[PDB]
Amino acid sequence: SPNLCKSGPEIKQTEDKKAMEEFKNVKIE
Amino acid sequence: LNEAKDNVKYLTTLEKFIEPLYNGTPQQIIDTLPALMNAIKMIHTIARFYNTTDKMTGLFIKITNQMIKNCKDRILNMIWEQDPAELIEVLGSCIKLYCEYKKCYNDTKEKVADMPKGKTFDFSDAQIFGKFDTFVRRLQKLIEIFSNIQQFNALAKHNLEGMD
Repeated sequence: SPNLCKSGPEIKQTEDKKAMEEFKNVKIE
Repeated sequence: LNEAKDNVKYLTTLEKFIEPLYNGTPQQIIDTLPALMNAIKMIHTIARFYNTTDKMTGLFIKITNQMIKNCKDRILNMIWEQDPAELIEVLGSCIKLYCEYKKCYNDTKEKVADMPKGKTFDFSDAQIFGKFDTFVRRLQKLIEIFSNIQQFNALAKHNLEGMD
C-alpha cells in the first residue's frame, strides 16, 4: 500500500507530463 | 594656399554619410558598411598626400573604431542579462556584420593593391597591430563563449533530470 498513490503530481500534472515527454522528443532532436 | 587648395580640392570627392553613428540595428550597421566601402572607391582622384596609403590605413582603423563604438552602443541594449534568444540573434547578426566588414575591407584592400600598381614609388608597410585586432579577438571570445553557452543550455536540459 505505501506505493499506492502520490496524489498530487499524478492527477492533473499528467497532461503536463505528456507535454514534457514531447519536450523530451524536441530534446532528442 | 596653392598646395592646400590643391590637396583639398582633390579630397573633396568623398561621399560621407553618417550612417554608422546613427545606426541602432545590426542591419543598419551592415548596410552602412557597404555604403561606406562603396563611397570609398573614390580613392583614386584624391590627392597623394591627404590620401597617403598610411593615412588611408589610419582612416581604416578609425572607421573600425567608429564601428566598434556603434557595436558597443547596440550591444548595450545587453546579451549578458537577456536570455539565449537575443544572444543567438545578436551573435548571428554581429558575425554577419563582421564577415561583411572583412570582405568589403578585402575589396577595399584590393583597392589598396590598386594604389601601388600605379604608385610603386612609395609603400606604406602593413601597420595592422591596431585596437581592432585585439577587440576582434575579444569578439571572437564573446562569440565562442556565448555559442557554447547556447549549446550547453540545451545539453544541460538533456543531461540531468534536475533541470533547475
